[PDB]
Amino acid sequence: PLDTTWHRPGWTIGELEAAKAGRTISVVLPALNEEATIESVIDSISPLVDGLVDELIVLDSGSTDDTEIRAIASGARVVSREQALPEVPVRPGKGEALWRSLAATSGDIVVFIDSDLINPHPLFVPWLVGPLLTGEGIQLVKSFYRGGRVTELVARPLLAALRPELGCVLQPLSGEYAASRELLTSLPFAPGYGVEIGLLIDTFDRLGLDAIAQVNLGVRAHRNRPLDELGAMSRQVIATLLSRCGIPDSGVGLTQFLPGDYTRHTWPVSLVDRPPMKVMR
Amino acid sequence: PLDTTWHRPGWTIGELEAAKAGRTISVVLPALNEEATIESVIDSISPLVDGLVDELIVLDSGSTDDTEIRAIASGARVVSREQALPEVPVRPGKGEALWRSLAATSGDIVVFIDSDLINPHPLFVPWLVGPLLTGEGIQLVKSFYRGGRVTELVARPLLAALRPELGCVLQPLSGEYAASRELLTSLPFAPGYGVEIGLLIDTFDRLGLDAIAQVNLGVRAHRNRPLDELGAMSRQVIATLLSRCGIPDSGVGLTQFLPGDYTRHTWPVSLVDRPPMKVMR
Repeated sequence: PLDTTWHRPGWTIGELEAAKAGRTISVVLPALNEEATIESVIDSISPLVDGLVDELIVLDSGSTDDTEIRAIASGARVVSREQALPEVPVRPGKGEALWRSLAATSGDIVVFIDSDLINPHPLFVPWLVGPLLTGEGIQLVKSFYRGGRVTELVARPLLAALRPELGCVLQPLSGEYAASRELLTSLPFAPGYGVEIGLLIDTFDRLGLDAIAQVNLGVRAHRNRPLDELGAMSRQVIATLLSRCGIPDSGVGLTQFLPGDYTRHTWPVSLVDRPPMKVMR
Repeated sequence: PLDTTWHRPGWTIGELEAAKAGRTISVVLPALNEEATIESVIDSISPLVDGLVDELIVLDSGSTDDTEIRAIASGARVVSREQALPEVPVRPGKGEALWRSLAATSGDIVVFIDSDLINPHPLFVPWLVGPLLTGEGIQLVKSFYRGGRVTELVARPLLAALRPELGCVLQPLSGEYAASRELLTSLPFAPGYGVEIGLLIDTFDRLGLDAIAQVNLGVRAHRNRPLDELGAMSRQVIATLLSRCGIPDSGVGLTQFLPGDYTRHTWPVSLVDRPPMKVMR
């Protein structure tokens, strides 16, 4: 489209390493109870360490399963939310984890990869960093791939309504993306599952489409979740999206009625972003 | 909740008929290519005709299958969009059909039932009209039942964000509902799949929750559709919902990229409501 899109990447690893030119690369895997998938994800990236990748961490976000110990056994440095930034009490949600991870990394470039991926290609990271290394003015790279109910029913239609320029983004909510530290530390971080959409919209509003690229990763598999759980995610995405569009959110959580006779449950929603990590230094 | 909710209805048909007190009841089944389900729906209601129900029509919305002939063979009066209101050229979408149906009916009370239902209970209509007949000040009755991806991910979360008072509505997009002619002819009709949500929000804004009821119909089955198709529906629901909340919609249709290599397709969206049918008389 009007967006820089690689529908098939082809840089070799040696070219990319050469292109670093003193710049460093950190990789962060946020993880909450992903014991089943975490090892395969770590193993897919660790051969790059001390070479193309200078740093790899798992940001453990309060797991109560064997996530941390399995990650350690895969040679990964595991960092709790508390260790990333101990002077600041921990809030729940993904955005907190990603924001904190900036304080636990040092790379000029930062790559995020979700830890719930089922057997990810070992070229995910090179493909994401390609445009940052060989491009001009690129500061953010989003992935896409080949059922994404929230993406196609919520985020993309809302983008069409309120930021149609971002209509060309195939996977705005993708947990796999890369960006410059300079950008990331200059942006606020939305709470919960709002974090990705916020970064995308803020980036666009600030630098326009020319600073954004997207790359095809092929076909990704993962643990599809419960509708009930995607309600809360959609709610936070909506809250975050409306905010960027200058629209006031009620702050009222989604309520759900579960049949058993029905019982009612209300999920939390947050209207508070974390500020740019820059202000913390 | 704060809403009048019958979690199990129990009026007998003779009580309801008595309660009519000179008021009449029309039933409308909108239909676009529903040949597989239309007969069962018609048959479920026709025993009520000349009794509780004074009038039953199928509003054929441009079907190219055997919908019309099968409906006729079930003893139903079939009315095209053109026959309902021939002086006015036809627009596409559900809202046009429902709006036009007001000109093809005469009942003081109007009941809508979707024609894509799989073997609906013959008590749907009595259950919906109950609160209008035996209640006070009720002008609109919505159904609910026991996976509704658009309802739980789009409409209910957006309602929480922008009209949290309607959070108690379990099925805001339900195609099965009943209302007074006086109300319906005083409201505009949103285009496409926006029609239900528009009527609900307009009703609430104008008369408040006390004029709205919802009733449990048990468990409904129907033809679940393609994500791609629910994209356009969500888009129109969003457009219609934002409008009622005073928020400008871009008017840009949802675009989708279909793998084959990808191909791109853009779906139509409409920001034009039909005005109250009253102005047409």
